[PDB]
Amino acid sequence: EKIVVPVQQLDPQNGNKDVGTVEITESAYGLVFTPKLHDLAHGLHGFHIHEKPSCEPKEKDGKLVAGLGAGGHWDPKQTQKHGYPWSDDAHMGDLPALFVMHDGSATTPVLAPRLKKLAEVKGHSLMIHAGGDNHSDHPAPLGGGGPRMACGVIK
Amino acid sequence: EKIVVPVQQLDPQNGNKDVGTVEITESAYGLVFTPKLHDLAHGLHGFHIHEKPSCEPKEKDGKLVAGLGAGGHWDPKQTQKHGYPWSDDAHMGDLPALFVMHDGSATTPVLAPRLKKLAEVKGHSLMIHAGGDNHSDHPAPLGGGGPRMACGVIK
Ligand SMILES: [Cu+2]
Ligand SMILES: [Cu+2]
Ligand SMILES: [Zn+2]
Ligand SMILES: [Zn+2]
Repeated sequence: EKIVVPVQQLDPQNGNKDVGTVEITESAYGLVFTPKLHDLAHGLHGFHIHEKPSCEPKEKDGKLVAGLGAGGHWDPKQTQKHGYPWSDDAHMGDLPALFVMHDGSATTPVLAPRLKKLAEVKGHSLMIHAGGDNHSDHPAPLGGGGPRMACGVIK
Repeated sequence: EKIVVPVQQLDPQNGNKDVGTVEITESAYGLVFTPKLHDLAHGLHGFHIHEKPSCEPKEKDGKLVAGLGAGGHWDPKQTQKHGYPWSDDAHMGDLPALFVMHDGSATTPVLAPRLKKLAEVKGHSLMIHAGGDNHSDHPAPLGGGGPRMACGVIK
């Protein structure tokens, strides 16, 4: 079985747009995230589980900012460090980056070896960023994902 | 402790070009392959350990085939099935696909959770294909990777 996460491209002004789903399954080596997404910007994108079960915007420094309602990276073990999916020093929410092909589709599965059971990711959000992910806070915070492009709540 | 694998772009007629290295390290969750490659074709490429410690071409039907001296996918258990990096029913050498950015660089690390110690992969080859990898023999054999584009021997 699979958790089916509906994902939307975020637009706080005009309303989110559906871009498909990400399926989460259990493998013998951890949780697999299998995207079935469309109409996204081509490239490799930061892909993380964020703390709050929300994809809503929040105002910050006078701005209505996409996805801020999700809070920060999911970090139950309180490492306070963005890092690699296979590093025990990194946020539990840190997943391998997600590849979107030329035609805007994403169908390449990725493994989160530190996550072991479907139950454990529910009540959090799944975030796809505009930027990539160097799995460090240096030199850009949170791997340089930057803006929150697409998001779905894990239920 | 690491293995540094020198990688060459394969051209049996005009000569193989040095395109960098891939560093293999041990993580708490299996082997991590960290590429440091340049001047490769952009996109997502099939990435596997092949059986033989060779990147040499081999004649077939009167023509040299790039990388054919590497033999098939490394499959010590003789599953005879191309599959996911996280599936125990798949070739032991099946790694996550390798992403090359538009500038020709590959620097995105990937985890092979079924591989646990550096000793396991010594005496084999590391292959990068022209095509991608859907982690099945359906609809295309060996994930659709097709031609052998770059290769290094793991020592
Ligand atoms: Cu994020
Ligand atoms: Cu191969
Ligand atoms: Zn993080
Ligand atoms: Zn294979």
